Amino acid sequence: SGGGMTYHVLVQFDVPSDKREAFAAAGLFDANGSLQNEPGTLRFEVIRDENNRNRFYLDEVYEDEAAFLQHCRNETIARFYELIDSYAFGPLFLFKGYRVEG
Amino acid sequence: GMTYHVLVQFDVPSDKREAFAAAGLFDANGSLQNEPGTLRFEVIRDENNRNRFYLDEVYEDEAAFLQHCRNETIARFYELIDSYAFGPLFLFKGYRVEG
Amino acid sequence: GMTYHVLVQFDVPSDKREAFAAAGLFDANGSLQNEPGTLRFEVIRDENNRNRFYLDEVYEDEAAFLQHCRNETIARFYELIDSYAFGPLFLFKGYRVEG
Amino acid sequence: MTYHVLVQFDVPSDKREAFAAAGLFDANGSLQNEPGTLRFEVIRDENNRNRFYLDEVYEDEAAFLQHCRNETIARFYELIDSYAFGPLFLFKGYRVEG
Amino acid sequence: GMTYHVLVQFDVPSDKREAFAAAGLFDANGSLQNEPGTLRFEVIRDENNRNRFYLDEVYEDEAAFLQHCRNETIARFYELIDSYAFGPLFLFKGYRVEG
Amino acid sequence: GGMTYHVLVQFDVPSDKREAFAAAGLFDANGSLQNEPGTLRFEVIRDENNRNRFYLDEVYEDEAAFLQHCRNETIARFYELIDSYAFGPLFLFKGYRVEG
Repeated sequence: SGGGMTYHVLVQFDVPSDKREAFAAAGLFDANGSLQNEPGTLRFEVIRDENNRNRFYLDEVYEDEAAFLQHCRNETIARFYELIDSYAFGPLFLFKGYRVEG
Repeated sequence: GMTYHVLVQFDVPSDKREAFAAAGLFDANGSLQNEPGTLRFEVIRDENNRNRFYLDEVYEDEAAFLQHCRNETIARFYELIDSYAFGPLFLFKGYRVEG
Repeated sequence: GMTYHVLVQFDVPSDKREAFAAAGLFDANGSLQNEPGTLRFEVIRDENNRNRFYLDEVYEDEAAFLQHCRNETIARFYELIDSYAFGPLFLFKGYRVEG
Repeated sequence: MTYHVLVQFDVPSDKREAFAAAGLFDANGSLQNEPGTLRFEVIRDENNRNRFYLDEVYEDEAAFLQHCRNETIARFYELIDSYAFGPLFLFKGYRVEG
Repeated sequence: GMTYHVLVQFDVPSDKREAFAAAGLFDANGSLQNEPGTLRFEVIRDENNRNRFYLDEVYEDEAAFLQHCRNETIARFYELIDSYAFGPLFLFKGYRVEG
Repeated sequence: GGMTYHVLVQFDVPSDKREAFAAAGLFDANGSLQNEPGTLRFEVIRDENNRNRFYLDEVYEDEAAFLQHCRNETIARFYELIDSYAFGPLFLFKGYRVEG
């Protein structure tokens, strides 16, 4: 109710087989640090592919595009990329878009 | 919890943008009203591609998605869009990581 | 046996599903009958997307695929579908691993 | 009208031979022991040396699900679990009869 | 690194192949003549898919790309193609590796 | 010949091989441009955000010039350099430039 046209960002990552737990922790660090400290970050979910064990998705929702750009500039995402720099493939942006309200 | 996430992609002709958005919202609202296992259903338009839409669906488990698949709302949704829409293309199906 | 496998993807309008199926079957049967290097040719429809079709082609070697590409059967195939079909999108080309 | 499943895998450069053997194990074990499994081919990309494809044919969709809960595919995933990227399903579908 | 490269993909109906080429050419020429930060803009047709086009664009930096996105040429390009073209789909954005 | 042949290629590399691939891609670019008359342009591009992903933007006189490139020694050495780590090539497209 009353959410407006929120900004949806879907990200895809692949990681080596021995980094599945490491990336899950890094993704949750990103989700929790972002949701705790960035008001414009409304939702941040880490999703594991049902069959592809090395593939992960981030389903992120922001108040608007400006809030996503602010997130991209903040400390949490910088630390996230420090954590995964040694192994992770990505980010591949599956899409960015606006919610159709109704 | 460890919910089941399904992301779908649809492409429509340029004169069917309003028609598909209404159909997708019908799908979202009808599913949330009639299906206890359907927890979240959002229609998303690509930020630049005006002919591409996404469905972001969340279910209790996979069984609830399969129930959605055999229910009345999705069948009516496809009767509405079959003549013009291109899809579904499943971008992924997956489970949420708890934490 | 290190045969050459080519996988191709096509998208068609909703009212052209039967016409593309017929054109794809012509391509398969014409190529298998008239091209000694063409060993297998199947038309596959997507289980969920009623507008998406795949061609699964097997050749003696890569040279036999390039010959197919220069032959008359595929030319007639593209003549049939040119006004409506979207493609080809090659999903892969590769060699069978023997064993 | 047979049921066709196309799967895609990526593997590290030093695991190409390991995956090919695992895919062939999957193919031969499935064809020998699963009456619903009709065809199973392992394909290497012509240029992408780390990318492989599985081209599988079943008598129907139920036979594919039966394959999916049998022993051979479980041993296949045991062989590749420590390195393989995938499965990515390129498509599942039915052959057009004719 | 150096220059900022943007690769875009469009799909059009079979009867709009000439229209889109003219539109992409209008976009390319209008942007190169008029935008100093727009260094290269190429329209490319797929070698086999007659309905798929690619735009290969190079800018001085990302700001020059965002400026291009705000100019009148791209706005007119999208007015020309809005009724039929499918896109844009961004294949990638990146920086040239120097050397 | 009024239509050049454009080939777009995509690679992924392990995180510790980014500099190695950049050097390998530049060897390929400079070796091809210096020794292949049919090779008109060859650029190595890194993804703006995907740090393990690279692209090759290649332009040839015609399709025959691309196939000749594929048979020459520069690309063979390129694949020797990257054999032990690189994922790819994935061809994003091959196509012809529109004139006007």
